[PDB]
Order: sequence, then C-alpha cells, then structure tokens
Amino acid sequence: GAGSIREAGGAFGKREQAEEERYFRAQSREQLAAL
Amino acid sequence: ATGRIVAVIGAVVDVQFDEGLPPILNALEVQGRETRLVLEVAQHLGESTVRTIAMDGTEGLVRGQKVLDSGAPIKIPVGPETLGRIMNVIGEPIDERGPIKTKQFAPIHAEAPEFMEMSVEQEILVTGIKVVDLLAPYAKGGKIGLFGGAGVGKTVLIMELINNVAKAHGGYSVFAGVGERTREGNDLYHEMIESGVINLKDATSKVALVYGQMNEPPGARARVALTGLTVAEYFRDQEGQDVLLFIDNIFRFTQAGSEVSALLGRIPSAVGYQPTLATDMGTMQERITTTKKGSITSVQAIYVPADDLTDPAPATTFAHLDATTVLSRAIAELGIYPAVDPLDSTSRIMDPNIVGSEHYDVARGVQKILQDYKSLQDIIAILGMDELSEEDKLTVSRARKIQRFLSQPFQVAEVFTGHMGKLVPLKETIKGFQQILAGEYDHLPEQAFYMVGPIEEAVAKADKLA
Amino acid sequence: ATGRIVAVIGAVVDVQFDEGLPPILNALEVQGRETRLVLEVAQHLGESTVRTIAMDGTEGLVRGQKVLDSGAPIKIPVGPETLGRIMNVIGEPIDERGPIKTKQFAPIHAEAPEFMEMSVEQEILVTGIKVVDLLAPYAKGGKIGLFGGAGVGKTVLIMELINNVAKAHGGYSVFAGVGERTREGNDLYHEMIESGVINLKDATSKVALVYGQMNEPPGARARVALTGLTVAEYFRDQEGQDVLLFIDNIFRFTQAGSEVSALLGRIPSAVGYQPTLATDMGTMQERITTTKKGSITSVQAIYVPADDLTDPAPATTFAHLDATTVLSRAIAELGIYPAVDPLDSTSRIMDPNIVGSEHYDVARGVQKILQDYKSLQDIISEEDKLTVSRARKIQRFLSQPFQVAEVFTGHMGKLVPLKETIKGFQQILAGEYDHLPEQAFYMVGPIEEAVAKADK
Amino acid sequence: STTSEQSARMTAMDNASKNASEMIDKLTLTFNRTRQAVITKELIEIISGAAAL
Amino acid sequence: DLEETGRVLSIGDGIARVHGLRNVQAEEMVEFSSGLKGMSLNLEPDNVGVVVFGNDKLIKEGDIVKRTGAIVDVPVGEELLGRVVDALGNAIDGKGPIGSKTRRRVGLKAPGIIPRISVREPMQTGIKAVDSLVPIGRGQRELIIGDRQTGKTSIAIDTIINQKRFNDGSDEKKKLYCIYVAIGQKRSTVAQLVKRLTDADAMKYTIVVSATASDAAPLQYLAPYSGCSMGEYFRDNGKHALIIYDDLSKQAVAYRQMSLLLRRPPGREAYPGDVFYLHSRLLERAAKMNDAFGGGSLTALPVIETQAGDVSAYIPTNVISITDGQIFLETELFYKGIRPAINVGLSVSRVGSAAQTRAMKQVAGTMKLELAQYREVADAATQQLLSRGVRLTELLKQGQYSPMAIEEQVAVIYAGVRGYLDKLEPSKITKFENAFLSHVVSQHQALLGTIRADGKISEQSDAKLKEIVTNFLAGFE
Ligand SMILES: Nc1ncnc2c1ncn2[C@@H]1O[C@H](COP(=O)(O)OP(=O)(O)OP(=O)(O)O)[C@@H](O)[C@H]1O
Ligand SMILES: Nc1ncnc2c1ncn2[C@@H]1O[C@H](COP(=O)(O)OP(=O)(O)O)[C@@H](O)[C@H]1O
Ligand SMILES: [Mg+2]
Ligand SMILES: [Mg+2]
Repeated sequence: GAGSIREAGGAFGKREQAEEERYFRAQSREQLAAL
Repeated sequence: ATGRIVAVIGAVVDVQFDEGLPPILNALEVQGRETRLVLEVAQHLGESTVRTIAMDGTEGLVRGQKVLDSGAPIKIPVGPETLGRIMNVIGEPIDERGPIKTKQFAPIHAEAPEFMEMSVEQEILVTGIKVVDLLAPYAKGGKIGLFGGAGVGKTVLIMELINNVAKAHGGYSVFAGVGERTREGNDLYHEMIESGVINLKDATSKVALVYGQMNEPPGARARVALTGLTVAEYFRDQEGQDVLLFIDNIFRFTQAGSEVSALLGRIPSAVGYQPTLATDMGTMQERITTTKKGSITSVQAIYVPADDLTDPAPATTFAHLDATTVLSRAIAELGIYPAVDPLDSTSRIMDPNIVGSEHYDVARGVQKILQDYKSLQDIIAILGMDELSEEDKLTVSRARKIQRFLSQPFQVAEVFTGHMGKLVPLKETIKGFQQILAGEYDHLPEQAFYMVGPIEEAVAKADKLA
Repeated sequence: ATGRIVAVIGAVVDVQFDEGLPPILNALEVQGRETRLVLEVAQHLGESTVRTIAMDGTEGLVRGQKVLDSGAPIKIPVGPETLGRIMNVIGEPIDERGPIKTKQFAPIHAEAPEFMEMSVEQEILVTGIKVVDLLAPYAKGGKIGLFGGAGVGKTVLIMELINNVAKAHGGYSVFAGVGERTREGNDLYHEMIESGVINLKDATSKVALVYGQMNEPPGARARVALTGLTVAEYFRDQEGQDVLLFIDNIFRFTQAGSEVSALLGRIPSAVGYQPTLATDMGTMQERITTTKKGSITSVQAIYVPADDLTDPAPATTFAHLDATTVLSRAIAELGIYPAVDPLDSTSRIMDPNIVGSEHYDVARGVQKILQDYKSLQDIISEEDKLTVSRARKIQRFLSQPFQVAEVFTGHMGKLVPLKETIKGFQQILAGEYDHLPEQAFYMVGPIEEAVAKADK
Repeated sequence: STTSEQSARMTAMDNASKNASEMIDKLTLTFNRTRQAVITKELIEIISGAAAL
Repeated sequence: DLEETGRVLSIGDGIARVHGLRNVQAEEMVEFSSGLKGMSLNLEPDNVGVVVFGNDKLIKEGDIVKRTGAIVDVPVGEELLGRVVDALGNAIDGKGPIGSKTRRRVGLKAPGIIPRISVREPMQTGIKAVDSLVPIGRGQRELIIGDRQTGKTSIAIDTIINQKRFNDGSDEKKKLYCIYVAIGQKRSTVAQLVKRLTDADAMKYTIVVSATASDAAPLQYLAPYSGCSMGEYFRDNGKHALIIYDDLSKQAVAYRQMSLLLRRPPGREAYPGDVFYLHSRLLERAAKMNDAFGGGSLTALPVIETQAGDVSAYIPTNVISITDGQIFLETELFYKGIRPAINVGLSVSRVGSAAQTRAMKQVAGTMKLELAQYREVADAATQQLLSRGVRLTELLKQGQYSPMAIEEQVAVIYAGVRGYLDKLEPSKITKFENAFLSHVVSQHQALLGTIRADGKISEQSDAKLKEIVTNFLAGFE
C-alpha cells in the first residue's frame, strides 16, 4: 500500500496531486527563468 | 367448468379441469370452505392442468377438492359506495358494516392507458415540507415515491402527506395498505373517523381503504395493490375526478411475487427475485397514471431492503416515478427529520421554466453547498476542522446551517416529540434558504435552525438560546 | 442385512439393500477389502438404496461389491483402556500397540441429555492456574474457546490442564485432533509421553487421544469429534467424573461438515457453509454439559477465517462458548508463562452471582489495574508510579510454573487453589507487598512463595 | 510559542490518529460484510446455473 | 389403505417423501410409526412432502405414516402455566402430562383491523430505562436487538419476574401471563433460566416453550408459533399475555436450513424469499383487542442478535419493519459498565408512550429532555448539562433479577430530574439511589401507596416527595 492514498482518489489523493503540481510548477518556473 | 385440486404447495395450487380450461387470470372458487378461497390462474401446464395462486391460506386443502370457474378475473365492487369502507384483496368488506352495495364491479386486471391517453401538464403540488418543496417538489397528477430502509420515516412522511394534501383535497382519495402493519391500518381508520374524513353515518366519506397486510399470504399481498389501483381507476376514468392514491408499501408487492416465483417453477434472477420483476412492476405501475380523462396523484412508499438502494426492486421502481424522496438512515441518526437525502431526491418539475428561476437557483445553490460539504467530509473527519481554509470553514458553517434548516417538525409526529408541527409555505422556504445562502445568518448558532418552521422561528430560537 | 454397492462417486457411495434398509447414521462395513472401510448412511434415496459418506478412501470399489449392515452407528471401545492410546474415527488403534481391550462399546451418535438431567446452577471448574481461575474462570460443563496458535505454549497449557484436572478433580481427559496434521499429531503424542501425561508402561495415563488426520475424507474428519465426545461421555456417565475434552481444531470440524454437505449435493448457505451449520454445531456441542452424574468441560481451539469474527463458523461457535482464553505472543515475549492475555480472556461466569462478590471484586480490581498500567505505558504523577509498581507485580504474579515442564526448567509445578489465588491478588492490590521487589512474584505459586523468594 | 505548537501539534496528530483508527475499524467491518456477500452471491450464481440443467 | 395411510418413499434432508395419504390436508399433522410427527407441507400428484418434527434417524423408507386428521395444533389453556414444554406441547419437565382440554392451530391468522384498538395499558418491565424512556404497552411488539452477551435475555427475565407484583394482586385486569420461547439456545441455559424463575416464584404464571440447539430445525421453526398460540388463548379470553421469542435470528437460521434443504432459491445471505413473511405472520398475532372481542392483549418481545452491531442487515431490518419499535443494546455501553446497556438515543417505542402512567410521564418527560441535551452537548450552562446528564445516566443503571415497582422508579427519577443529586459526585449516585430507595420503602410506604393509587404525583404528593428527598439528602454522605 505504498501509493494507497492517491490510488484511492478522494480528498486526500486529490490534495496530494494538487500540492505536488503546485510545488513543481513553482520549481519549473524558477528553473526555466534560470536558463 | 369444474376442476379438482391435484397439488398444493404453499400458496400455489395445481387444479385439473376435464372440460373447459379457464383462461389465465381467472378467479376460481374452491368448494367446501368456510371462508371464500379464490385462486387466480397463472399458468397452463398442459394436460388440462392449470397452476394458480391462492388469495388466502391453503391449509386444509385436499387433493381432489372441487373448484369452480367464475368465468372472469377477480372482480371487486367499484363506485362511490367504496368510500369510507375497508375492503380486502377480493373486495369483501372487512369493516363489519355490511355489504358494499355498488352498481358495478371491475376486474382488478386491466390494460394500462394507451400512449395517446397520456397527459403532459406539470403543475406543482405544494406540501408544506421544506425539503420536498425546495429540492424535489411534487407534481399534481404525478407519481411520488418515498424510498427508505427500516424505520427511517416512510410512514410518518406518508401520514404527513395525508394530513397536508389529502385533508384539504378537492376530489377523492384511496389508501392501499400492502404488506404493512395491521395496527397501522387500525390507527389510520380510527384517525380518519375521528377527523371526519370517514363518516360512518352518511355518504360524506372521501377516502376508500384497501388492505392486505403483512399477515396475509403472498397472493393477497401480490394482488391488493391491484385492488387499490382498480378503485382509483374507477374514480379517475368513470368520474373524471382528481384522485389521490397512497400505497404503503409497494415494495411488498414485488416481494410477494418472489415468494411465489419459487413455487411457480421459474429460474430465479439476481438476489433470488422473480425473472419477471420489471415486467410485473411495469404492468402494475402503468395503471397508476394520469390520463386526459382524469388525474391520479400517487404517493408510494418503497421499502429498501437492508438499506441497499441498488436492490432490484427499488432500482426498478426508480424509473416509474416523477418525483422521488430518498430517506437516509445516516441522516435520521443525526436527528434530522424528515430524513430526506437532499443529494439523492429528485423531481422532474425542478426546471426553471416550471418552478421559476428564483426557486430553481435557490435549490441548486443549496444542493451545491451541500455537495461541497460532502466533499470536505474526509479532510474534516481525519485532520479536523482546523486544517480548512476560511472559505472552506464558511461553506461548512453554511452547509450545516442549511442541513439543520432542512429538518422540520411534523404535525403527525407530535405524539412522540411534543413539539408542535409546522407547515411552511413555499415562498417562506425559498426565502429562508435564500437568506441562509446569502449569508444573513452567519452569526446564529447552528442549533437554532434545528426543528423549526420558517426562518423567523429560527431567529426566535436563536434569541431564546442567548 | 447385506446390500451391494451401486454407485461410487468420490467419497459418496450408494448401496442397495434387497431387504431391511439400515436406518440413517448406521455404519456399513464394505466386504473384501485389505483395510476396514466404513460407510455412514446419510439418506434413504428410495428404491431400497441408501446414500452413504465414506470414512476412508474409496479407490478400488466395485459396483456390486457386498456391504454388511452393522445394525448400529459407528461403535467405538470406551473405558479406561482407551487412556494413553490413539484411535481414529472408527475406534481403531493407530499407535501400533495392539487392540484396545475394553469391555464396552458405545455408538458415536447419541442424544444430548434431557432437560431434567441438566444441572440448574453454574459452578466453577478449578484448574489450579492462577490467571485462568482468577480473570476468566472455566465453568464446569462449559465450552472454552482457546485462541492463539503456535509459539505461545498451547500444548504446554493443554497438558497442564490435563494434569491439573487429573490431580485436583480426579477426572480424565480426551483429545480430539479434528483435521490434525500428522506431523503435529506425532509431535503432540511424544510431547505427552515425555511430560508424563501418557504412560506407555503402566495404567496411569490421563488422556485418551482420538486423531482424524487431514488426509482423511471429510466424513472421518466430521465424525472424529463425536468419537472423542463418546469417550468423554463414557468417562462422565459411567465413572461419574469431571472430564476434560479438547477439540483441535473446531473450525476444521465446521469445514469437514461443510465438505460433507457439499458432497451430498446440498445447496450451500452463506459464505459457502452447510445449510445445517447451526444444527451440526448444536448436536455436537449440546452433549458437552453437566449432568447429574458428572460433567464434560470442553477446551476448543478456535480459528477465525480471515480474522473476521462475524464469519458464520466463528459466529456459530461463539454462541456456545462459556469462556475465552487468549494466548498472546506479546505476553510470551515478556517471559510470562502461561502466555494468557489477562485483558482479552473473558468468561461468562465472571459474575458476582456465580463466582462470589469477593472473587469478582478481586478480578475486576486486577483488570482495572492492568488497564491503568497500559494507559500509563501509553505516555511513558504521584500515585501513577504506585499503580505502575503494583501492576508490574500483578503481571509477574499471573505467571506460574507448570508441573509438565519440570523436566525442562527444573522448577517445581504449582497447583494453586482458588482461595490462595484470590487471597494473593487481594493482598497485592491492597498494598500488602509494596516492599518486596517486582522480580519476587515471577514463577511462584501462592503468595507465601513470593515472600519466601523475596527473602532471598 | 514553541512548547505551544509542539504540544498542540502532538495533540492534533494524536486526534488524527484516533479518528483514522476509528474509520479503519468501521471500514474493516464494512469490508468483511461486503466480501462475505460477494462470496455468497457468486455461490448463488453457480448454484442457480447448475440447477437449470 | 392408501387414503388414511402412506409409506415413506424416501427420507433425507429433513423431508420425507410419502406415498399415499390421498385424503391428507395441506399443513396437517401426520404421525410416523416411530412415534415422531410431521407436517404435510407439499401435496403433490404422486407423493406428499412431510416436514419431520424430529431426527431423520428415526424414519426409514417403507415406514408407515398415519394421519391425525387435524391441522398442526398445540394444547392451550391455563394447565400449561408453570410447565416447560417442547415445540409440540409435550412436557419436558417430568411433572406428568398437560391436562389441556383445548387445542389451537399454530398457523392461525392474526386479528384483522376491526378487532383491534390502540394500545393503552402499560406493560411494566420493572427496568428504569425501559419504563421511563422506552415505555411498552399491552399489545405492542417491542424488539430487543443487540450483539451477543449484551443483556437481552436479562431484560426479558426481569420483565417476567416483575409481573409477580400484579399476578399476586386481586385486580384481574392487571395480571400478565408470561410465555418464554427458547429457540436454538443451549439447554443448560434454559434450565438455569427456569430455576431463576422458580426462585423468584415467577414460574406459576410462566410457560416455557423450549426448542434448543440440539433439536431438529423444524422444531425451532415451529416453537414460536406454538408459543404464540398459547398466548392467543389468553388474548382471546379477556386476559393479557406477554411472549418473548429468544431469539428470532435462530428461528430464521432454522428456517433457512429447511428452505435450502428443500432446494428453494436463496436470496440475500442465502435466506429464502419468504423469511420476512416468516416473522410478519408471527408478530402480527400480538395485538390489543377491543372490548367487543374481550379486551385482552398479547405483547411480544422478539429478540434479535446482530453481528458486530450491524442493525442494517437483512433479518434485523425485517424485524424492525415488523415491530412497533426497538431497544438497542450496545456493546460499548455494556463493556463500560452501563447496564442495562440501552442506547437511549436509538431505542424507540412508537405506540407505548400513550400507555405510560401519569407519574412516570411527569418525571420522564423532563428526564428524556435532559438526557437528550446531555447527548447533544457531549461555559457554565453546558457543564451543568454535562453534570445533569452524567447523574441521570448513573441513575439509569440497574442490577439483575431485581425489578422495581413503578412508584419507586418514579421517586428515584424524581430525585434525579429535580436536581437534588447535582452536588453528589457521580460515583456515589448508585449508592445514594439504593439508600434512598430503602428509606422510601420502610418509612414512607403511604406516599408510594398514594402515588400508585392516584397514578399521578399530586401536588400534595409532590410536596411529600420534595420533603423526603431534601431530608434524606441532608443526612447523606
Ligand atoms: N443489568 C445487568 N447488570 C449486571 N450484569 C448483567 C446485567 N445484564 C446482564 N448482565 C450480565 O451479562 C451476562 C450475559 O447477559 P445475557 O445473557 O442476559 O444477555 P444475552 O444477549 O441474551 O446473551 P447471549 O448472547 O447468551 O444470548 C449475564 O450473565 C449477566 O451476568
Ligand atoms: N418526521 C419524524 N419526526 C420524528 N421522528 C421520526 C420522524 N420520522 C420518523 N421518525 C422516527 O423514526 C420511527 C420510524 O417511523 P416509521 O415512518 O413508522 O418507519 P418506516 O420507515 O418503517 O415506515 C418513528 O417511530 C419515529 O420515532
Ligand atoms: Mg411503514
Ligand atoms: Mg440470551
């Protein structure tokens, strides 16, 4: 049950996906501007 | 045509005719019985043998006993003489008030109205119940279905609808008790007498009563809904009247079929149900309809086995209703009564062109905020209330206020709560929910909306609490 | 009467009798076989044919083979000469020590005692084990569900119960290995021989073994419990004893019944179990009771399928259990023996109207102090340390050395009376031993031994 | 402020674990019910298919 | 003679196929040569299916079956009071034969709509929680539903014992005759129950019908209907009977066994389709008759055992849809020491509230309101609600085999709801209660007598109660 929280969908898996995307769109912005 | 019994298995009787095999659906009278034992023909088995379903208990039946063919299906008296009377599945009076002296009898088996006899008008039927009026309004001449498990409030709701709609009704009304408590029938009879709706002294009664209850064998429980249908059909077709038809419980009809489907020698379907479940239900339900010769508004209570809403019987009944009120045990255990599930009850007049754009928008906003709260439930349940945004906290507060405001004290429920029953008009309901949605009561405690009528009583209760 | 085999389908055999059909549940001997093949009648099919379940393999059976009606159900030899032996479901010796020479045989199918033969009062069966007698006592004539399997000393507990009941109450024991693995059956036989419970030289054995292995057809594994129960019933009704009956496993009894019912072509009930699940369990368990002559107390190893207590087999077994003894590995890791979990073991007679107000108060105090100790362990004030100390002492004192282990640990075996148990735990609760060290209560008998050990 | 957030966080995570364990117990009961019902439904399907022969 | 006699064609699965009996009726009691009896279930063109009320071991193919000419019936009458009979009305207590001169069919139908009238008289259980919050009236069907070992049988036994105060009096319209039906219970449990009732002198008005776990499934299927006929004998003769079915889950299991052995299509949880009708036709016979039919009643207390507290299962919801309310016994409350473990928020009595005595109403309205507020709360007003709720909860606990008269319950609930216990620490409430009761029993018999005679707390009696409670609480710890 390693990805059990995001494989089940639901609020705790949809918030995890949103948090991941937020962090990495931030990092992709601060990685592209530094290119 | 005289036949003889060759087999008896529970409620199913195989009868053997030498001359004159009777058609299917005929009524046969067993000879040598104290009370009238009627068998309805269901199958021709070949070899001049028919299979039949008994309308009463089959104890004491012997192989070789004689049976007479009536020549027609079960015929019940229909007419204004059935008003204020109680009849059983085969039309006998069971109120000890003597015979029912009608001028005409109708077979309880008839074809549904044609496609060209249908009516399309969709006036709204205001009941005085906030959740029903707002989210899933009933329609005049429509089909209402109250779903719910055991002990969630189907009978309280149907008696509140009898109290609100049937009392001030213009036309007639028929109540068919199908597989329910006999003491509930006694309660309803004596309550309709003490309220003057049934008049034992003249011809002013306005309600007919048919009853085959949970003590009756499966054949009577299978045909008593048809008997009630027949009375209502007479009052619709042959008098042009606007009829109310209350059925409780319609599920029992289906259930009774199951009990005989095994004995009729049919391969079972899913959940052990008769393979003919949907066709039997449709054959019954298409007679419960409005035509252009008269209107029938039908309130049917539908039992949900083991609270399983996907059970074949309720899942098949869903497609026959114009408006559905789905009661919930989870909502009832929170203390919200009626336990109507706001995110599961629907109606076909919930269309802005029918209810007005204001009503439509208020109902849609209520459902949207309740759905948002339902989405937040998980994060609320594990991480608690503190981890929500301020907008999430605001929508949770408003959604809980709306939840409590959907509850309402019933006039028929005073006797076990003491609180007087409130009857909320439609405009008051729209206004109160509009104001809770706009944010005009974000300061009142959420327990001030619980078990009140209009929003003014909520403000008064909030004051009294402080 | 003699009939002939007309059908052989797996472990089901249809036998046709030209005259005198045998009643249902009779035993039929198939003729012309190298080893004894017994068939138990289950139905009368009509046309003088009976359907039977086989008690052994049916390979090499021929249609038309002669079969002899025995005129009774499966009869087994009962008596003291069964003590220390191993027999199978049909009463045959399987330990290679010759014939079991008893004077009387008994049918394995008998009726539960009549309503007027029941003991109208519940009473305690004293086992001499402190944790059992105190926290979850055994009713005389009741059913005890023994939870916990391997690595918690279940066999040592079984042998200690046998020995304690033989010494204190003077009653023998039966062990029905229903669905027994042959490896573990051999292991248990030799563990009992070593610990002195079984004696291959003199007539002082205390237990009679009845094995139905896993490689036997479902009928044998279904009736082996009734065979052991018949031995125990002899020891109760004819000797007037307080017999112990061990049934391991009871879930295998249920499974054998399920397989037998599925072979007979009956429609399965819920979760696949036999439609006669409750009545099978009832006609078995209602014979384990207290009569006016003696009693039978049954310790039954419980297995819960999928760890779901609402499964039909555990939920049907639990309706009959009068006590529960949970052997936990966490308690065994703490060196405490027996590994009886003191908070999870329950008893229906732990009630002031049955065990007395004093016994009940002492047991409730012990339970509360253990709960308090674990609640304090959760986080780790003034008296919280006092409860911690007293609960450590209570934990250590629940342990006890068993006689059947004397050849391993060297220590002596303690059979603590019930009064001594109540008194010791009463004194520990009332603070009479806050000066002794907590290691002075480990592996002792009465509390006098605890103070004598603290003297060292 | 520390010793106030390190204890409030401890209590919050304790309550979160308690609620999670409660939901786990409820869901385990539901799971056992559902799997028993599934086994029985499959059995009934097989039995009904075999009885039609 | 193939008209009053048959020969067993086959036996197995509890059902005997019999050839002959061309004159047998449906549901008629036939008799086998081995002394056993059976019910003619399926009449077929070539054979009769007979349900055997015993072990198949006793019937061989070719055995002769005679017919009794009587639909299945049991002996009824007052000669059964104090006797322990089996599902067929045969004595199993060894006190000789039942001297009954009346028999009654077990499969009779319930009274219709007209013979009944609404439940009005109280059925005193003697349990504070029940009599105050879940009142039961004579003619009601109240469900006792709960897990295993939660106290259901104890509630039933306390009711039976409590009826002793009325059955010794001279008022005939207040006596209650009890019937206890044991279905699939251990036989030792039923023997211990019979002794418990004999010690309380409660057997002289009790009939015990026993179909235990080692009895054939048809006997456990039939026992409720035998008991119900024994109670209908009183319901139809102007008297009042109470009947406990302990329990209907095991009767449903026995009926499912009989159905699956007859190869009938299984439904939910492999139960037959007519497992609802099984209990509905039985519990509908518990009724209150109007004065034109005698005025007698039959009160039913069906017991149901749930698994892991799931009351949304099949048989629990069936019986909830049949009866007039339920008493939820919770395991969490039983393990915490709250006994009786009644879940007062989920236990309901639909038709019994109109049967409560006036004094019990006077105190119990306030009690219900306050316990409700306590349930919703869990400042200085909410802590007062917590204190009052904890005190009332401790006041609702009760021992075993000691039911209370209604006036004593009224006095205790009075002392609780009026606020006199708000300064006592909760761990003492119980103690106080006993003490208080003892006092009111010895020094103030006249106030109890006048509250019993009036049926209400007069203002004179209210002042006496206030005086007594204040004076006792003064000189208390
Ligand atoms: N009010 C009470 N006070 C103290 N103990 C009680 C009380 N009620 C029950 N008990 C105890 O709980 C034990 C078991 O409860 P009981 O057998 O009466 O209920 P049950 O639900 O019928 O159990 P079963 O699962 O055997 O049917 C009783 O032996 C009794 O000791
Ligand atoms: N509107 C209500 N107000 C208060 N209590 C209610 C309400 N509806 C139901 N209940 C409670 O739920 C119980 C079940 O009522 P009922 O309608 O007879 O159940 P069913 O769904 O089987 O018809 C009632 O006795 C009552 O205690
Ligand atoms: Mg209803
Ligand atoms: Mg019980």
